Amino acid sequence: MFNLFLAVFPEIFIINATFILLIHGVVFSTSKKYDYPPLASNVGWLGLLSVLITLLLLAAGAPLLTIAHLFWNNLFRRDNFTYFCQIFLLLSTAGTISMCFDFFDQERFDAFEFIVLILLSTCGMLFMISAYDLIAMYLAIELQSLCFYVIAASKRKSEFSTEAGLKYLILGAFSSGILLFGCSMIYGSTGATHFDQLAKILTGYEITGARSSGIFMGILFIAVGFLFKITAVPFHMWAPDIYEGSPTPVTAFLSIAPKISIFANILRVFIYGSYGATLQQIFFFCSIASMILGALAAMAQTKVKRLLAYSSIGHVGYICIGFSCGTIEGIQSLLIGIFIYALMTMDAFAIVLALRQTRVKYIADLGALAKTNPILAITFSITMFSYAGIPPLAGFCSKFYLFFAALGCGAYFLALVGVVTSVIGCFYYIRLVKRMFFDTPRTWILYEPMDRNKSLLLAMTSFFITLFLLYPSPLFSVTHQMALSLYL
Amino acid sequence: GSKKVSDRIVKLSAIDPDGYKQDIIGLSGQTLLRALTHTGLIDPASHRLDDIEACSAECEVQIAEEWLEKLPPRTYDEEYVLKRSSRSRILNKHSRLGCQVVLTQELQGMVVAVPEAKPWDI
Amino acid sequence: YFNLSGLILCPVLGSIILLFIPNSRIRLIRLIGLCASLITFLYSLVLWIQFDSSTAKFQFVESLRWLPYENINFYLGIDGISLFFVILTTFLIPICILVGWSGMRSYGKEYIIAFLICEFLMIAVFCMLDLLLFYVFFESVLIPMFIIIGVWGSRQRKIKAAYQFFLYTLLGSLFMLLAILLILFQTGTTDLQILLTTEFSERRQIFLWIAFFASFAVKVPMVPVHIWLPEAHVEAPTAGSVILAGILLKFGTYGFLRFSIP
Amino acid sequence: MDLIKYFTFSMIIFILGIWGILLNRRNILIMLMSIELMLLAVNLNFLVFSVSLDDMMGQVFALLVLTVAAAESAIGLAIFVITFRVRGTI
Amino acid sequence: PISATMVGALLGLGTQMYSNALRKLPYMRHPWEHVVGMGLGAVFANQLVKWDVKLKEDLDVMLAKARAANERRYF
Amino acid sequence: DKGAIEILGPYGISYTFRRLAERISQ
Ligand SMILES: CCCCCCCCCCC(CCCCCCCCCC)(CO[C@H]1O[C@@H](CO)[C@H](O[C@@H]2O[C@@H](CO)[C@H](O)[C@@H](O)[C@@H]2O)[C@@H](O)[C@@H]1O)CO[C@H]1O[C@@H](CO)[C@H](O[C@@H]2O[C@@H](CO)[C@H](O)[C@@H](O)[C@@H]2O)[C@@H](O)[C@H]1O
Ligand SMILES: CCCCCCCCCCCCCCCCCCCC(=O)O[C@H](COC(=O)CCCCCCCCCCCCCC)COP(=O)(O)OCCN
Ligand SMILES: [Fe+3]
Repeated sequence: MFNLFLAVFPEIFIINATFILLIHGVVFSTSKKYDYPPLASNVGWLGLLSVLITLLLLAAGAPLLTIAHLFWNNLFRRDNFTYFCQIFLLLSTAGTISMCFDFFDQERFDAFEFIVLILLSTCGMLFMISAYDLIAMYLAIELQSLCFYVIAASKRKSEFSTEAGLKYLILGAFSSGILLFGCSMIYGSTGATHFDQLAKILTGYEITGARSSGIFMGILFIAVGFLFKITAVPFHMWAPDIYEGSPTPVTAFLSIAPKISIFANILRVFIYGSYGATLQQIFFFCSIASMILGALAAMAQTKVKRLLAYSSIGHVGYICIGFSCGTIEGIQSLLIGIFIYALMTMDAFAIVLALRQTRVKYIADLGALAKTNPILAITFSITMFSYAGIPPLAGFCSKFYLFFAALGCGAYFLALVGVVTSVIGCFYYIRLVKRMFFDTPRTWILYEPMDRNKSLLLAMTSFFITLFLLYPSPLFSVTHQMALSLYL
Repeated sequence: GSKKVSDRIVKLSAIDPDGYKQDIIGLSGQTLLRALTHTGLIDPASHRLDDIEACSAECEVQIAEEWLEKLPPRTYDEEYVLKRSSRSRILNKHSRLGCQVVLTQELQGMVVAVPEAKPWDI
Repeated sequence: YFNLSGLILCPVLGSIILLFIPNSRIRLIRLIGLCASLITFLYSLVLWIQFDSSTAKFQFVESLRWLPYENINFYLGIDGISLFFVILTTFLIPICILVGWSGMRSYGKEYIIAFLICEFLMIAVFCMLDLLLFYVFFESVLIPMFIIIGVWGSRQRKIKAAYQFFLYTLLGSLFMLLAILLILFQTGTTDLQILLTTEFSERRQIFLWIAFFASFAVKVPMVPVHIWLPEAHVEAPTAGSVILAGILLKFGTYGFLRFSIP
Repeated sequence: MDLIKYFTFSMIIFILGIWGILLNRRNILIMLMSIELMLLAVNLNFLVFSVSLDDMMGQVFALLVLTVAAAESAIGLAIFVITFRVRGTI
Repeated sequence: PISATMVGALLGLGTQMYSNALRKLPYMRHPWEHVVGMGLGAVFANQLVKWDVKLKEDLDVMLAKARAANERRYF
Repeated sequence: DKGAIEILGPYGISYTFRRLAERISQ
């Protein structure tokens, strides 16, 4: 009986480690001997250690992920796609935890429950990727949504943080209601909630005889809810406001982690929910609109975080290009784009957090950065060019292969929109590089040097971005392996 | 004689929101926001840069009706920045931008009313 | 045995060495940059000597895997057409270094480093036999030249000229990239030796030719897009103009000779 | 015909919840009670479908969604409480 | 030739000195962690190559299975 | 050059994106 739980040690470990960290923090924060120590950095380091140990548990136990698959069949399904998605998710969480260490000291964020809630959200997303049922997917989505609602309003005294948390909670609850109504309408029309059953019942009757109103409506509502979750327009109701008002270490996590898991869910819904290519049209329109709106909205931004939010929306549209073209080479392009975008976003948010110790708010603030810190300016310019998609950098490979996938299915209209949006994006990305190097402001802002964690993260990510084209084979190999394993 | 700092000292009357009138000192050739920063009426950490694009009307001031004719007219950028941050999308018709008002020796005794503070941390 | 690998790695080592040298040692930076440029030029001259002039096959071929299924890979080779372009693009760099000798105390290491990266990226352009990677190194030159035009410009106009050059180059680049993608999907590979032995349908030849012409005509200004060249030429350092006039204007002609015409 | 009536009632409840979220954008409390109305409508859908199809996968889900609805209520009301304190108004 | 050990060592030394530069410190601030970074880079490069080979083998196996599944449609 | 080629070019009239990007607040 104990060996049936060999498939859930990575989750059991992280759950128990979160419990131990919570007990440790609550016991020793409210202590008289140690004069109420602000043990946020301690809990952060121990949580990073826990993440690394559960990464070791999950990665090493690769043959054991299919163990007791019949017993766990109704609960979750673990396969090669889940394995790599979960490993990438743990890596991103560890990177975010590493970045947010300096936030706890200079700004004096002494609340240790931030790390505990991050770990609980990580557990929710681990259960999300392997979820093979509507019920499990909904529960994991709600768990991570609550863990994010709580930490979005962590800055209680801040006007922006409270409003951002309120807007985030309202939007997320509305999206969850729409998704949940879609799930109810699907369950009431087919009588099944498991993905295997829901694939066997829908794969044959491909609207050949008539269009099932209930099934079509449920599919549409689930798609709409998921589109709210990833903030693809016109379902970006308050996403820029949430990104701006949220704390920067918090904004770093929501910009990366909630996207990997939700995209995994959308893929595991496409494996069965391809009902008459209905989602392919919805994602087609959503991707075009997302690229256009992100490109046309990030040029009218003077703040760094709003520009990052609109960049995230544009890259979500670029990724949804892969959804619109349903093929192995489309899903592979989608996953490569997700990986590259996550790494670039981690790079950019580490750079922003490095300058956040001096309260950077506007693009003009980073005006004379090429004179005071002439290597941080180079790193930020590299990240901006990678966002733009300049050929020599790693950001070009994702857009290249996504455009190739789009042209494979024969959608020539998507390619033209992507090209125009790429031109606009490159313009407003090199606009930032103009400020750092070419302008000569009268007043300069001097920043204090960053710490070791963010310096190492920036160095590694910048070496990845510039030198990815030389050795891109492993990423393509693992991505092609994941895309094929979605069905066999 | 010689070049004195007092030769470019602009005397101003700044009223903080609770109706107290205190006399601030500025330099002719620098922005009125800089003059307000010297005493501490406006937090220097909120408007560290005297630039239009690095501004969200954190330097908004209320110039007197008779003291507004001796100033350059508001530019398009100034109006655009003023409207968005008004929280009501309305124009006060007597509110200027601190970073866009350059002090001059003809502005001796200009009465300026500083509105209430607004959040700027993030 | 002198091959194309060493000729490309010499500027790489030259740029890496200067990357980690203190800026106070101005003499050492100039000496090492000039020595690297001269060594690269001598390497090119030696490559000329061992060049067979009786075979149409590409010589000194080198391969390095790029995609996991060897669909597209780093294929480097020279022929009687691109040999002199490589020699010229390695000869011009030491002259560019020597131009800014007196004033180098103000530019710093980022000047010679930018020129060495330029040389590394332009040697690979004339040596690539893969259509896609020829585009990758074709439009990687923008970043070093963008930095050269903007950081070390003459007047405040340097921002406008850089924007115009970059925007025109992007407009050509992506419209050519779409054609490259269409060729890759249909043919199956992007190798020049395979693309030169594939019978393209008559209808697709005009569209692909126009798309290739869009990117190449910008870099060899015909008539309607010759308005960026004068501004970029005037708003550039003395050595920067040599690169734009000596090499960057030879990309369009070489692109027409190598890909479009066959 | 009773399944039609049971579905129509819950559809109207869902529409009312969406209206309350949309119409009452000025007030925050209505924007929470409307979400709770939507959750109630969906739970009613799941229970009615479970009874109609003679399947227990709707009742388990209704019980598990009650927890999510309650936790959303708790977090939303805490966020509203801290929101009123800072800006002094709704 | 260019082995994974030497490129890994160079990348590790480069990232250590890049981290030192990003913090406004001298390049060779702590000499021991430069050696540590060289070792870690060599190990990571060797592991990356070893993983890439196995990854390609597994991709080949999966693609063979997919092609076999597709080929049965003609019966 | 300075006329039709510039007005129909990238900045004579293609700078309407300033009158187009700023409207995205709607
Ligand atoms: C970003 C820097 C850019 C540098 C790349 C350009 C420089 C060129 C050197 C690239 C380099 C290192 C990769 C560096 C990783 C980057 C660092 C990551 C971060 C570190 C901080 C890989 O390059 C080779 O790797 C081969 C993979 O084996 C691939 O060949 C393809 O494989 C097939 C697949 O199955 C394809 O089907 C097929 O088409 C190709 O044959 C090719 O990728 C390439 O030939 C050098 O090769 C190194 O790996 C292997 C040789 O293989 C050597 O040892 C091997 O070990 C066993 C095999 O496990 C073998 O049993 C053993 O016999 C062998 O001795 C090493 O001594 C060294 O030579
Ligand atoms: C990929 C392209 C190729 C790139 C090159 C790769 C080369 C291989 C890696 C080479 C690394 C060389 C680093 C030299 C070793 C120095 C390590 C010393 C760190 C240390 O002593 O611990 C304390 C900080 O911990 C730390 O600094 C730990 C920081 C770890 C940050 C990331 C943690 C793992 C996250 C998962 C990966 C990242 C995301 C990937 C998706 C130092 O303390 P102190 O004295 O400095 O003062 C308090 C600052 N806190
Ligand atoms: Fe201002």
